[PDB]
Amino acid sequence: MSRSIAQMIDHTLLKPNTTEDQIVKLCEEAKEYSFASVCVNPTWVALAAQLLKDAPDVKVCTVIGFPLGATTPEVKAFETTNAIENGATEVDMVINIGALKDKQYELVGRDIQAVVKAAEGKALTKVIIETSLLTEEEKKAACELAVKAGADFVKTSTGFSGGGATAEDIALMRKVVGPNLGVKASGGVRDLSDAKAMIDAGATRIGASAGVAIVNGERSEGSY
Amino acid sequence: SIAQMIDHTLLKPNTTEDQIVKLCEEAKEYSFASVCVNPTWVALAAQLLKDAPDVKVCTVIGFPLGATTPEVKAFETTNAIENGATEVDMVINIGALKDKQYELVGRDIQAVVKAAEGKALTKVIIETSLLTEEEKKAACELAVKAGADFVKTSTGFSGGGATAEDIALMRKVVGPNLGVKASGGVRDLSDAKAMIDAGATRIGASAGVAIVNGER
Repeated sequence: MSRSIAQMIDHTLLKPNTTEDQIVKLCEEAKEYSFASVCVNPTWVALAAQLLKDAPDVKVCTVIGFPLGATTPEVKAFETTNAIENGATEVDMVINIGALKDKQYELVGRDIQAVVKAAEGKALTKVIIETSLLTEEEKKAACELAVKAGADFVKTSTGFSGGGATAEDIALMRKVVGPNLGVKASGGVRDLSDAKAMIDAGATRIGASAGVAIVNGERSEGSY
Repeated sequence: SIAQMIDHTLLKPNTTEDQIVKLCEEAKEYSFASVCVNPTWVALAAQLLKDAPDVKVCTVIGFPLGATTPEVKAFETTNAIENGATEVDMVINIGALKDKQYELVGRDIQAVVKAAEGKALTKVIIETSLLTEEEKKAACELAVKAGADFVKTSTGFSGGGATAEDIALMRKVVGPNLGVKASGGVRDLSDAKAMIDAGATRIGASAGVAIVNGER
């Protein structure tokens, strides 16, 4: 068909005070609209994997070393396999931003490789570079270390910093990784218009919380 | 006198190595109780403070959302202690507490406490800004039941920070058995003293220097 934008959306709910009923609603909405995945904190991975056990096209995405990215690589790897043991098949980790700003590139790559190795053959890895804290050169350097580390994806924002995704950065990241890794726009994507703008700039996945209203804008653009 | 109760804290995502150095040298100069740093900086802070045993290396566990498994909270606690930490500040599973899932909240705290057993003090951040008045009391009660050494107001990343009413409520629950740490929103000396009068034993702040120079 004319591919629904729903298949590119990671239904996301990461608030610190999220309760079980809200995760239940989030997984049911994803089963309904056939979102690309749900994105929940690691404590809800087991519940989401059970709720979506008969929905293979809807992955269970969790976040690693989130949202500050300022823990050790060994912790990020342990959380990754722990999440995978609990039923997660996609992981969005946060780079060590301070190590990147200090140009300690070997540790930034070592940090990403720890998650990649822990996920090898079991989960898709997304690397959150947190564009709002990086200069232009650090945005490209982080994407390059993601490519060398073997990640599957680069991701703009955690949604817990000073900004979200912009079309200029999505173009910027798509230029670095090319066709080899996916590019995900996240943080601030509120409407169908924003999501389409990121897709046009090169995004292959959208992290959002208003995914129900975004897809409802897809069925409502052709309404009579 | 006030400096021995302040955890000189810097937990920003883009904190660089030179700012951890500045943080430790201020901690030695003013003899703060500890430096609170993200786990990536524990090994460096411990080496910069080896010749200053009176100041401890404090880090944050399952920070700041507290929405990860107890298994990794324990791994991160054991990992931090291996890197030279002697105090850990963990965040409760807020969603589990709101869901009245008190056995998971308790077990999540005991995971950190058992990892730190005999090696590090455990502070339990309850995040007062997202809790009802009863959930604050319940969280402090589970902290005492799990063997925590402290109860802490906020992560500094949610709704609000420490209030004198919240400190007095938490001090009333833990009594003298556990410390009570005021963190978030304390900028001057006046706020610091206002929390201590309410029953605070430790203060978590960014501007520990600005607080100490108010008395000096």
